Amino acid sequence: IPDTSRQLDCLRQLVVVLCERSQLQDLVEFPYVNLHNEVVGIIESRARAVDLMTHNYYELLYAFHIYRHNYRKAGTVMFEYGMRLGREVRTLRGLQKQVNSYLACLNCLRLIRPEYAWIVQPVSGAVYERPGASPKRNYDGESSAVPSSSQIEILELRDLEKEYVLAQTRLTLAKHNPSTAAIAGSSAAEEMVALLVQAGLFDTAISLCQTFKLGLTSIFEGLACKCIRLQQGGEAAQAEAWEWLAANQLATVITTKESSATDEAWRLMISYLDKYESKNTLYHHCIINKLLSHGVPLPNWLINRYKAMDAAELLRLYLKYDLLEEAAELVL
Amino acid sequence: LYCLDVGFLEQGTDDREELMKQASMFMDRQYIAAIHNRLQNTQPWKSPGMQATVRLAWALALRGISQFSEVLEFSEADEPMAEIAIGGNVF
Amino acid sequence: EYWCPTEPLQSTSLMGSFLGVAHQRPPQRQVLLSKFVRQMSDLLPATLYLPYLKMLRGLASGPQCAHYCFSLLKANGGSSAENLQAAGGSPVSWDHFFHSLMLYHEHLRRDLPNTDNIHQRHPPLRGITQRELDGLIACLQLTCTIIDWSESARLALCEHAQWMPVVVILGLLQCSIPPLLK
Amino acid sequence: KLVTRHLAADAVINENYRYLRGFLGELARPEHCKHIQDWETAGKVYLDYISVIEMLNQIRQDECSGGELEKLHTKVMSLCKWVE
Amino acid sequence: SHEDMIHDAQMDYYGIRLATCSSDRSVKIFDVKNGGQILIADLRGHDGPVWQVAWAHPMYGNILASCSYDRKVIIWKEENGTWEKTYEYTGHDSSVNSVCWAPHDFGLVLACGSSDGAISILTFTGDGPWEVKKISNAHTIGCNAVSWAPSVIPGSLVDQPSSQKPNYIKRFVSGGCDNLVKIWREEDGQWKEDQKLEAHSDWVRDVAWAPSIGLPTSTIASCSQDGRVYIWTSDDAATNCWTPKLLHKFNDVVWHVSWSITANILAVSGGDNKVTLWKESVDGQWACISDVNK
Repeated sequence: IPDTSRQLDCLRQLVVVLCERSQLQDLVEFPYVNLHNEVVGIIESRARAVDLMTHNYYELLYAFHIYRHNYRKAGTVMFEYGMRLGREVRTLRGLQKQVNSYLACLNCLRLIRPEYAWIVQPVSGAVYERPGASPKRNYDGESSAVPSSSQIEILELRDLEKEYVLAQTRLTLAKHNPSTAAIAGSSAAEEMVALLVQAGLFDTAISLCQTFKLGLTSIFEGLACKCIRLQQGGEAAQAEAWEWLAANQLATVITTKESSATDEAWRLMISYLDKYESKNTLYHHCIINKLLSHGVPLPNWLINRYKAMDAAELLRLYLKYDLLEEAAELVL
Repeated sequence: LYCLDVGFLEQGTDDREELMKQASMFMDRQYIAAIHNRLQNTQPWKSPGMQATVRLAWALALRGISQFSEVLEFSEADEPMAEIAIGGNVF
Repeated sequence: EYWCPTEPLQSTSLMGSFLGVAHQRPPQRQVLLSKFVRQMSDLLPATLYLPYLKMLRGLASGPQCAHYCFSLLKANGGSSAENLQAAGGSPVSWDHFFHSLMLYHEHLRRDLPNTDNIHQRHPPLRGITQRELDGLIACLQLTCTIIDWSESARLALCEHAQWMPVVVILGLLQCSIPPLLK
Repeated sequence: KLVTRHLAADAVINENYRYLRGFLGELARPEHCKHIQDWETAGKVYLDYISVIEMLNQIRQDECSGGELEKLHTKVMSLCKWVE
Repeated sequence: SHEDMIHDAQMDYYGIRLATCSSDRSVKIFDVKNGGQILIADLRGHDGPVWQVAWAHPMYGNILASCSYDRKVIIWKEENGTWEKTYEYTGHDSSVNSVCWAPHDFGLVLACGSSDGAISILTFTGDGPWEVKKISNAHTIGCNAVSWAPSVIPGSLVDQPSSQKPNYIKRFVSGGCDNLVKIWREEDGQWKEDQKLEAHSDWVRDVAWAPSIGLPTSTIASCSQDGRVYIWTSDDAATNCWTPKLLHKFNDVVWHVSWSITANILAVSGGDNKVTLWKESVDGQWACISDVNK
């Protein structure tokens, strides 16, 4: 067929009758030459006119892009599909679909050439289902890409990584309790870190803080509070906190028959300090203040380590708790 | 209140215009006109608070129909109705 | 249904960039209600100060309702005389609430012969102004109702070993205060 | 450095064609180009592109114009070299 | 906050940022608007008590320098309202003391003055690396303070108010604890002996050059440890004649002496809890107008 008008008409007829013929695998089986852009535009126009999530237009577009080596188009198609899924379903299935869409988009962004390090994202919409019935399926509109209104966004990689980290944190929060999905989605990084600390996920909270480029002061305060609870409680406290302490990777090289929550927390703190040094020992002062607020003497190993690593800040902080004899023997 | 309330939920399918074109209540242009004429003539309401409440409810219904539906003929008495309501103390 | 905590632009589940329909999107009525709530939270009149606190106390009935009200008052971040404490406003943060509490405690200490010293359960000798006392008791009742309806606030505020509000509140209870404050 | 680092990109992004053309007409004086360096290699591309776009719009408005299309093709094939 | 003692506290050229360097192990910079204050920056990266500080001009680059009691020189640069790492030097004979940039008439050359026995001058050229100038065998006990001297002062060269542009070369003074005062001038492509003088046999605290904006007279007010003060005045051409004259002596521990931004008022701070604010009168003499308590 030579004329482009009849070519586009036949392409539209194909895209109309294939939904009933159930043979939409020809574009993936044999390569489409001299008509790839035409069929892509036809499928895009059909998806913008009719259908939403019932048909597999976005899946076919992603498959065709993967077959013909197209990463940015597959990524934006998956982004549009995730947007449609979020507009349709909003519960647990919608959350799972959003997480899968974010994952696939991050994969399409990472699978690009190493010479590139950016991506573009416009706005779009969908409406209607089938043009062989009454118009207006639902009360909703579409979105048009306007460059004057800053509709087109330029995304790098760190923003997508932070978005996926927030998505996985919301997924973990929903798995812990499936009733605060909107709360986890509308909350901030500090609120998510506080929730993870209150639940008992110190490793995930530290990962969240290091991804968001913040401070581990809240996680360290929570760990100090848990350690104080372990020191002040009997065997019941140890047995109750073992379930939350074993999830922090307690694979240290120590002696045998070491079934003590106190020693486990001590080794966990030692490993944390050895694997992630403090900025300017501010976390040390934070832990010292947290322990002085309760009124428990510092452990001997930490006392020796602090005596070997410093000397003045201890005397400066002792004035908060009014320790006379300790500072006296220290200065002596 | 439940008799006056009719709803406003739409549908999520293509074959919905053929079902929404056969509306009720609003198709009776004589009943709404008679109700508007009676409310303009103002029945002898011995309770000022109840009269203000009725006027405010009618103004709210008219404003909702004007901002949502469109099969109406007149809807400009909402401001004087609200003025009469706030003068007669409905709350 | 009154005010959505996630705003008309839903954060959970990525959407598009359009707003002006219902069902699939927050309706125009919900958008107008959210805008009116935002305006009332940004500007609080002195005459509507106490009525707004009563409205918030009434809306706090229910766990999710109290949690949404707490999120709203936490997001309400301003700095004005018509929005902070007296002359209209609301407790914008627990830090501001503790600052107001410590200011009232300093005022009570200045009124009493003793300075920075607690007392025992004695007959009241409060010298704070009536407006400040009413605002303080209203904020206290609002916070109490909010936490009692959404116990999550109790456990969120309990983990405060460095701030220590328990010592301050027990000192205020031990000090000479009216029976309603007690 | 300020113009060649931000102005062309911002104009291309926000469709600031009027401001871009005004700045180009203000900076296209021979003294500035003869006094500053790297201009004939940085801003000359944008100048030629703007001139080509303007002449193409004028040709599309006036239908046929071979006298302008010749200069259009000349400037286009002259610009098709500084991509390196 | 600042619960401990506060050393220096400088302000931005416009009056927005306030950099207060104290020994509280925290450098907080607030904001200036509506008479209030809101914390906007929290910098911390020193190992000891932070001492002096010096600002710069935004036309040449928003760069700050901080000295501490750790023989470490720390330098930050401002980008998008956030200060990050720039140049970090460590290792000296003693801890660094004074630190200041050259005026805008010269460039952005930093001066490092400390009781190390030598002089290490840092020069910022280009947009990356820097240069170091080392001068040894110049102080027996060590340096103390370094005060820059602009070339826009008509008191040094009698040729400025005549449509003649003077030379823009580096010139400053130094008064270490080596019982000798000295002047440094960038001549012969490097640094050597320019003009030395002997007026003490102990320690000398600091010095202050007069940044005159329209006064054709270059003055330098010094301050030592034993309350000694010297007022070196000059009003000649080419070569100057520093006169080691005296004014109001003291017996305590006079610390700082600071000139106004336009060479108008002198502020002397020591151990008397009084900052005598002197000022040149219309009769060519000195007069004190206002005081303050410490």
